[PDB]
Amino acid sequence: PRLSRLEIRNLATITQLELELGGGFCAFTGETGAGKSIIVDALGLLLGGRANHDLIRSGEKELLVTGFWDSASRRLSSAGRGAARLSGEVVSVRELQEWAQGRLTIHWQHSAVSLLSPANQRGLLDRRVTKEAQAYAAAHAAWREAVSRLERLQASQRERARQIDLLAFQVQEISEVSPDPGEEEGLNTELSRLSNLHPEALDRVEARLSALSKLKNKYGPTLEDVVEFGAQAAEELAGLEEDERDAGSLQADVDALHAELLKVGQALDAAREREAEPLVDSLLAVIRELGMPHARMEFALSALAEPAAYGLSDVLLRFSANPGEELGPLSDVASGGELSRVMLAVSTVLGADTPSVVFDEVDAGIGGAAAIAVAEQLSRLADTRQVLVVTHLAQIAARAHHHYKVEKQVEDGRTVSHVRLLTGDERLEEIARMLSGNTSEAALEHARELLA
Repeated sequence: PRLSRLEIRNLATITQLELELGGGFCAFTGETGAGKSIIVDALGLLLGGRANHDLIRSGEKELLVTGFWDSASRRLSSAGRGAARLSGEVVSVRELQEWAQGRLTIHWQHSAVSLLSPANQRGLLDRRVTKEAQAYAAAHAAWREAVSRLERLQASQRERARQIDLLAFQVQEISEVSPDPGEEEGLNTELSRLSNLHPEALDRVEARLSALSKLKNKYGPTLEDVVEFGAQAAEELAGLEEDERDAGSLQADVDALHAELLKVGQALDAAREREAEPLVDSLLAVIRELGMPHARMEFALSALAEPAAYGLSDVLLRFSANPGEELGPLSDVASGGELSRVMLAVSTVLGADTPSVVFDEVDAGIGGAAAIAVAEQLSRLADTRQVLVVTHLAQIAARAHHHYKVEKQVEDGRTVSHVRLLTGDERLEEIARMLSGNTSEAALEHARELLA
């Protein structure tokens, strides 16, 4: 679960590069821009994201970046197609992203899809109150069950409604008349009597007979078949009614579960509000030291409508570098260098999620004791997992167990970059050079005292 080898072809100032790199703390010095191109832009390409053609070699047709830990690759073509690869063949970019975000971490705006988005932001806090979080997850799942069951009631609703109105209509039509078999046969006789004789009951008799005739034509034919059909209608209607009522009860129950999920969400919110104070104070104590003092930081929860996926409360993080910033979004507002450092602190104090992480543009706006604190932190983390960084500062470049130098060799008839490992005395020489100028007994001495 770590990086091992890196092959880059026709990228910017690079005319094919094969680097067998170990782990631990790897520092890149010399040509800092070239290093940024190697570690941020290229590794950036493997993690996915936008793919600007400017990254492509000056006078070349297409570039390629292969990494070996499983061997992922990314090829960009000025033609317009290019291709992404995982371990074997042509795979999807979305899948490249999903896979590599599990292996690589580049810190910067691209850090958003690492430690910075809503799910991992919430996770930092949610792994301090697992009980409440699982309680929410459970309530939400059961509620989703309820909603699933609850929807077939619409399918039933649309048709069963009209059908039921029909049934009831028929049943009432029959009920009002209240037909009875073996009635017309005598009715006809009585009619024979009344008409043959030849006034009050006559029209009542005729009316009843005609009624039996209509109701006979309706759901008949048989006088019995009518009442039969009425019974069938009664039954069906009863059943459908059972369905509906049942659905209703289930619905009320669902609302109850809703109330429950609400309560749980509230409890979780309280848990957060409780675990907020001790959390932030543990970071500032280490962040205000790595330069940037008087920094303010807090967590703010939003009252979002509904239950949602994680919770009815959104987890937001507010931060301010200066006493006049007024706080605000961690990234996407008041960002730059401080973010990478914050990422570092958070990392060491909490832990590393990916095999190899990289911090970009961190060693800026700072210097001195602070710089040494950041470097030392890079060490602390170096033990756990592999860390990459392009530095120009001396203590930082020295503290890195491994040290890669980025120089520039000219290959006819072009000028190219060229990186190499530092054997020992060479390393000391170059790092001393970094501190102060060139080679000097004082520089060598101080360097040896620092690297110790």
